[PDB]
Amino acid sequence: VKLLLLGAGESGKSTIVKQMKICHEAGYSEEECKQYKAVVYSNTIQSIIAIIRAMGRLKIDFGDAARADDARQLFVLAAELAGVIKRLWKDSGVQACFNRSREYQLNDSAAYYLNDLDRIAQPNYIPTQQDVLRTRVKTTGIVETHFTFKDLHFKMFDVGGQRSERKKWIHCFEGVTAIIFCVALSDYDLVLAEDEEMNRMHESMKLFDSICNNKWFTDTSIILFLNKKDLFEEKIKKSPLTICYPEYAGSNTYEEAAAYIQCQFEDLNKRKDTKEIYTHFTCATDTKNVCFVFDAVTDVIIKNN
Ligand SMILES: Nc1nc2c(ncn2[C@@H]2O[C@H](COP(=O)(O)OP(=O)(O)O)[C@@H](O)[C@H]2O)c(=O)[nH]1
Ligand code: ALF
Ligand SMILES: [Mg+2]
Repeated sequence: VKLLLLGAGESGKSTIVKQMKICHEAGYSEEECKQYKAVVYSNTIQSIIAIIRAMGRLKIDFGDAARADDARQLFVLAAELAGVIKRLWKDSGVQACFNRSREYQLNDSAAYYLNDLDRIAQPNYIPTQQDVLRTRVKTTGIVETHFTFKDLHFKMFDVGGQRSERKKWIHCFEGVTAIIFCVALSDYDLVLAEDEEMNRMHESMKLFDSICNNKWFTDTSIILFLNKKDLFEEKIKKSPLTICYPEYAGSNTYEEAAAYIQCQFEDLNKRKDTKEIYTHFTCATDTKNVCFVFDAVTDVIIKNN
């Protein structure tokens, strides 16, 4: 079996791969985690530094004037760093800005790491499976991973999903059993990182429409993962799906919006009466899910194949 993990930038592709090693292989060894210790430490800082650079751009102020020394020592250091980062994370000014995160770029896992700060900052800190799932590394190029399942030799190819990487795709097309197209549900109200005047989700719909109907997959199963449902569930509550879809006349319910974004995506499907779209909703950082949905994923291919 040959699967292709296609999607836009930060849609969750790489986080779905990590989940394959956890459901089908023994989930990350204590040293295999320690290897991501530096990346965690790195995501955390970049996360906090992003907020502080954001406040000054949006002209937001702190809550206490003691954030000068903290945010200043934070840039100089670039172990008191922990406390320094801690104090910052609390401050009303910081938090107030963290909400308007949509207006700029912030690591999805930012809240995660900074909330588990004390644990993460302990000398003998050995990152957990989840900590490794949460990490952020821009994928550049093509990463291959082979593994077995219900007897099939799976060869999963995970590529970078960005305007600059989307060209390296054509060579991993011919032999391809099925592909998983990951969509970040929470991208409805954000804009591209390569173009500021491009709704992150419309970009995904352009890509999906392109892949979904590309002739090289007339017989390749198309799986749609509407990833980041957990972040989507927290964002419609304070943001209108109208920002992405002006025609959207339904309610601001995680359930209705989600059943619009879905329909939106599947309607782009040509080869319509001769091809089905297997849509799911996922939370890539939740092993329970990724395997429950993947369990169905393998099953559908077993039917179709
Ligand atoms: N909260 C949450 N974060 C996610 C989810 N899927 C991925 N992420 C995080 O989003 C970031 C980007 O995902 P990644 O898989 O590296 O991107 P891709 O490889 O470009 O598709 C990583 O830091 C992930 O931990 C999800 O369903 N929920
Ligand atoms: F943004 Al990517 F893999 F598509 F890190
Ligand atoms: Mg990647």
